[PDB]
Amino acid sequence: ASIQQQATVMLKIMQDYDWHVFSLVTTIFPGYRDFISFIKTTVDNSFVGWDMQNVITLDTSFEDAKTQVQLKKIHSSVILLYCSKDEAVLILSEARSLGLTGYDFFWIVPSLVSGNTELIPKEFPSGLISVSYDDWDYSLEARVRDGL
Amino acid sequence: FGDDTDQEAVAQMLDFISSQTFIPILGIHGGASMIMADKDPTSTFFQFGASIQQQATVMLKIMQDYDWHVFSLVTTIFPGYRDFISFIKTTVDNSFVGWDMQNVITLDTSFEDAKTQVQLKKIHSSVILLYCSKDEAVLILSEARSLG
Amino acid sequence: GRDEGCKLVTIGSGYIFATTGYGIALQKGSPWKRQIDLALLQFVGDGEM
Amino acid sequence: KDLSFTEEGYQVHPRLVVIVLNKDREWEKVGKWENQTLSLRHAVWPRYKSFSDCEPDDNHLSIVTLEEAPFVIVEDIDPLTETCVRNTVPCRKFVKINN
Amino acid sequence: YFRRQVELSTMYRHMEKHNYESAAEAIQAVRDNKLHAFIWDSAVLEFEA
Amino acid sequence: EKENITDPPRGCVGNTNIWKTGPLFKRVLMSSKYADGVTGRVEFNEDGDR
Amino acid sequence: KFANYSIMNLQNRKLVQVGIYNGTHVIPNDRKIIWPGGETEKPRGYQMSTRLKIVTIHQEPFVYVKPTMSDGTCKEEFTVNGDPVKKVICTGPNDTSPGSPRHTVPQCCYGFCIDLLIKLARTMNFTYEVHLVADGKFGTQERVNNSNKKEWNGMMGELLSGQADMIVAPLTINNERAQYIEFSKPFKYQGLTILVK
Amino acid sequence: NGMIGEVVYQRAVMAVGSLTINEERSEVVDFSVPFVETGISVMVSRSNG
Amino acid sequence: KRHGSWKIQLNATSVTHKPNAIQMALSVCEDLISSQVYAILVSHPPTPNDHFTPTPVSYTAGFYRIPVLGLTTRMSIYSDKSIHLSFLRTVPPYSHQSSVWFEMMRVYNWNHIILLVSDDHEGRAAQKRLETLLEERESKAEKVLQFDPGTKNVTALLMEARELEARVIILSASEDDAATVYRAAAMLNMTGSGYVWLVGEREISGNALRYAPDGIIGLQLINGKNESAHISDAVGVVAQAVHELL
Ligand SMILES: *[C@@H]1O[C@H](CO)[C@@H](O)[C@H](O)[C@H]1NC(C)=O
Ligand SMILES: *[C@@H]1O[C@H](CO)[C@@H](O)[C@H](O)[C@H]1NC(C)=O
Ligand SMILES: *[C@@H]1O[C@H](CO)[C@@H](O)[C@H](O)[C@H]1NC(C)=O
Ligand SMILES: *[C@@H]1O[C@H](CO)[C@@H](O)[C@H](O)[C@H]1NC(C)=O
Ligand SMILES: *[C@@H]1O[C@H](CO)[C@@H](O)[C@H](O)[C@H]1NC(C)=O
Ligand SMILES: *[C@@H]1O[C@H](CO)[C@@H](O)[C@H](O)[C@H]1NC(C)=O
Ligand SMILES: *[C@@H]1O[C@H](CO)[C@@H](O)[C@H](O)[C@H]1NC(C)=O
Ligand SMILES: *[C@@H]1O[C@H](CO)[C@@H](O)[C@H](O)[C@H]1NC(C)=O
Ligand SMILES: *[C@@H]1O[C@H](CO)[C@@H](O)[C@H](O)[C@H]1NC(C)=O
Ligand SMILES: *[C@@H]1O[C@H](CO)[C@@H](O)[C@H](O)[C@H]1NC(C)=O
Ligand SMILES: *[C@@H]1O[C@H](CO)[C@@H](O)[C@H](O)[C@H]1NC(C)=O
Ligand SMILES: *[C@@H]1O[C@H](CO)[C@@H](O)[C@H](O)[C@H]1NC(C)=O
Ligand SMILES: *[C@@H]1O[C@H](CO)[C@@H](O)[C@H](O)[C@H]1NC(C)=O
Repeated sequence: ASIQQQATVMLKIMQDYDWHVFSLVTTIFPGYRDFISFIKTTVDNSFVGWDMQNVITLDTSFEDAKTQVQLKKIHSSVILLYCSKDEAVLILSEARSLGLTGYDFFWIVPSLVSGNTELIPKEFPSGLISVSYDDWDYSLEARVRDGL
Repeated sequence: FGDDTDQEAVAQMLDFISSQTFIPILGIHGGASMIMADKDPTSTFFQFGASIQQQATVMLKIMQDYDWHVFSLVTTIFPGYRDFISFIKTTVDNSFVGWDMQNVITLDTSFEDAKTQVQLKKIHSSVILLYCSKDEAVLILSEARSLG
Repeated sequence: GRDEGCKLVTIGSGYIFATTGYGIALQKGSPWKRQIDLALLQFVGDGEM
Repeated sequence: KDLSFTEEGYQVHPRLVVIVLNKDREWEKVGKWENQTLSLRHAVWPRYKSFSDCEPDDNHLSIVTLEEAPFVIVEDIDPLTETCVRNTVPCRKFVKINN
Repeated sequence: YFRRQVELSTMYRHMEKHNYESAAEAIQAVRDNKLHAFIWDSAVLEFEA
Repeated sequence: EKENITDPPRGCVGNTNIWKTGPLFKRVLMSSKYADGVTGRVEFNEDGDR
Repeated sequence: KFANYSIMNLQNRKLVQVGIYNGTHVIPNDRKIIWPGGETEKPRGYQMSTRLKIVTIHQEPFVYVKPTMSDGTCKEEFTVNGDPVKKVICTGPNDTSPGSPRHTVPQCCYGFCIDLLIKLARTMNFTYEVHLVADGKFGTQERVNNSNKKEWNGMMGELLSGQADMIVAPLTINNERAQYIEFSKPFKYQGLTILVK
Repeated sequence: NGMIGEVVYQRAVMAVGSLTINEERSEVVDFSVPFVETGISVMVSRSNG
Repeated sequence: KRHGSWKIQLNATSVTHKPNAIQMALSVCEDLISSQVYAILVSHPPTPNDHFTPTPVSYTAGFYRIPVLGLTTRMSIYSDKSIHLSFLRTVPPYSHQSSVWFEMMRVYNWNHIILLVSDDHEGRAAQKRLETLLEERESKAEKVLQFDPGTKNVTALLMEARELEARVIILSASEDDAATVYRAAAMLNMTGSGYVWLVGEREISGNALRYAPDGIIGLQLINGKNESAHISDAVGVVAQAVHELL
């Protein structure tokens, strides 16, 4: 799927669950300016009246000094993280260390943040919301057969 | 006796002399006149100065004359601090002004510049109140100049 | 206050009636009760009610 | 299977998969997607009280009320976008099939 | 101006039925008793009164 | 001058694990401030340009 | 941290160990918890408040205060419905402290809340004593001469000092009074208005 | 039955909506402070006259 | 032995009693400054001086902010970090006994308590700790009392406590004040049934043990008077802290 359709599906999930207070946290991991811009336009397109906390942008590897301030500005419910897989592990480990993994603090990430379903790393909350398409039901042999 | 250094415990030593020699001793200058915490009725030692509550009343009178209502309070465990913070909390509880008191920044030990930097970057008020020793205040002001 | 026809001006103002209020039912011994009571008195104590 | 392509090399109708994590360290397949609309299996969202080891959650208050006109105005969801307007709150109403 | 407002969404859900093209449509509709109310600028309706 | 000195290994023989101090070395390249040069005062901006 | 302590009993000028205490847990031993009175069980020393101290303010629709007839007595008078006015021998000051120097006498109190209190005494079996408040105020969070601390005066000040037991008055139920004491459910639903001519 | 049955059998925490105050509810649950002065009344025919 | 192959060595310095506390502090500071010490241990409980003042040693060490690890006293004037700057210890004060007394409230389900303290210095800290314990349950005591020791007509306050509706008597005083209030309690019916007597360790020593009512419940330290093993634990704490600092 595209990043635009996947963001549309994630905002459709948020529409179905009415978690109107949210945030948006990104690193410099690619496909991010179009992602943030699509989210900003879709909030501007919405008559729902979403509550969007400002976009947190992470530059490089953390010293846990400025990034700690950027993570402690987060007080919303849904946290939208867009980074790599190892950076997702680092940010979730920091949020677990800073206590930012509460029951209010939801986490919705796309497939490229989560990655493969064949390997699941640590530092993941039981309830980590994600959207991917690496289905074990629709088999890989069916995928390559459809490609052929 | 008038001291030239910055040690109030000298007067505490003089307090022990007031426990032993039973001589009325007047602290004149410096650490002999620097205010200690709590005297004794068995002690006949006396200083020249005001209590920390009276100087707090003077500083809050300055803030009343200038209407600098949004303020903070940065305190270490340097002594005379529980009565000072308690006096400020009761003055906020006895306020027709409506003093916007930001919560008390606390310092346990010398700064690690890891968690103390977080407590310093929570300051968003106008008046920053500091109550500590001399070189600790020099380090905190150098940190605040470093942290902007 | 929403009547179509406006033939309804009720009997007095609750003179000879039950004269109760509306409240929030909690469990017998819930810790929320004092906080909910203080919150309701704050909501009345500023005109927001 | 409508496996058509866009101008940027993306599937027109892909298979959107919505998963979460359980306490058993497994990614549970929860929601798929139709040709246009989202398919959600769990209408009642499970709260997942234990995201981690030490999480005492005593702030999820189960609340029931009764439909009365001057206090509890209950309407259907919007037919256009399937959305409660933001000055309202969501709810669920249990409706049986027949008697 | 009613879309920026935070609580008048009921009027937005009501007026979506009869969004008219021109003001003369609304003038003729209230003239033929099709409407019951209409929101408009002041002095224009002062002239049309 | 800093710690965690790691090296990009022989990734062409059986290695797919990425170099973890990649963004660290890139941030070192970001803070490259100089006042010497025949072309002039060279320094990288937030976009990594002159 | 976590100080092990010993719980000792004095059994007729003899120290007897009757328990221990961990960092957070009390462990009683197999000894007898000997009390100076009767049994070894715990004395539930919370009396059921047989005698009560009732304080009120001079409220004309609620508390009629009238001086006695001859000496500490109340005349049994009737209403328009033939109801005997169920009075009570209240004890109160005459006027304010600049007004009256020292004159605190028992007089006759009756009216609305007195009948409410007599209905309450009909409900549960208890005794009571009706008295009045020293000043003429309900009670506010008001400054005192030192300590940088506002305390309470009026009926609340006399109740929180332990001089009273139960305020029977038009209690203006707000957020400030509820933070310190518990309340009852309101017998009267009553708002605010403006008296003009 | 109803909200009282949901709170007493503890399938809910509290009831927010309009709820009267009587003896049996105070037996089984605990009310909060009242926030609105709501008794009962009688609506009749009450014609012009 | 087990703290590694670090090249540090140790040396001892110990000073005994003198009647003149001025020359006590003089010999102390002569032995502290000329030796460049790190840790100071005060170990004199059975002093004939009834003032019980290890103050000037801790005040001399606090002149350059050197932590004295005392072993004897339990007063709030030594428990304070304001005047005594870094006078630490491994002995608990009496105020934490109130926490144990709060645990007594969790033993017998007793809520309404009455507090009687003769002192004012430790009494304010005991009142603060007890009000913290009551705030943990969000309740209050019925009556608290602080006064001036020495007099004998505090019987009227005990009769006002008789006029109250709880029988939980919590007491915090020295030996002579406890003996005075026990004599008043015996002369005013207060040693009968229903009364709740729960005190510390100052009320079971001397004549306070003599005039105590039969059936009183009190607290006692464990290894409080065993002082050699207390020295051994203190030296272990000090040595591991010094190796961790080095
Ligand atoms: C999916 O495709 C079918 C035809 O194959 C169509 O009838 C259906 O409407 C599509 N689903 C939706 C709801 O878009
Ligand atoms: C079956 O459903 C229909 C409405 O679809 C209606 O008759 C009733 O709700 C059910 N039948 C009965 C008699 O309960
Ligand atoms: C179904 O019908 C019966 C007929 O008496 C009625 O009593 C009952 O309330 C109805 N409800 C159920 C059980 O669905
Ligand atoms: C290297 O970085 C890690 C975090 O990625 C940090 O914990 C560690 O202190 C650094 N270097 C070492 C081995 O001290
Ligand atoms: C600035 O321009 C001058 C003239 O060309 C030359 O020094 C160089 O190109 C540039 N760099 C600096 C800062 O000198
Ligand atoms: C204190 O006492 C018991 C028994 O000695 C011990 O198991 C435990 O560590 C403490 N209490 C608790 C937490 O059970
Ligand atoms: C009580 O006050 C009234 C006020 O007029 C006064 O007449 C009366 O003498 C006072 N009672 C006495 C005897 O002090
Ligand atoms: C009076 O009160 C006592 C308790 O002191 C109780 O036993 C008795 O039943 C009461 N009598 C009546 C009839 O109220
Ligand atoms: C002290 O309190 C009294 C109470 O009446 C008050 O009148 C006075 O203004 C206060 N201030 C002084 C003089 O200390
Ligand atoms: C240890 O200290 C003493 C002074 O207290 C002095 O003789 C010398 O520094 C050392 N001597 C011994 C006994 O090792
Ligand atoms: C202390 O004072 C009172 C004052 O009346 C007096 O009766 C007695 O001497 C003492 N207390 C007692 C035992 O009543
Ligand atoms: C209480 O003490 C008095 C003496 O003041 C004595 O006469 C009386 O018998 C005692 N009562 C009890 C309950 O023993
Ligand atoms: C103190 O405790 C230790 C613990 O082993 C014990 O050996 C010793 O006998 C006790 N008392 C003395 C005499 O030090």
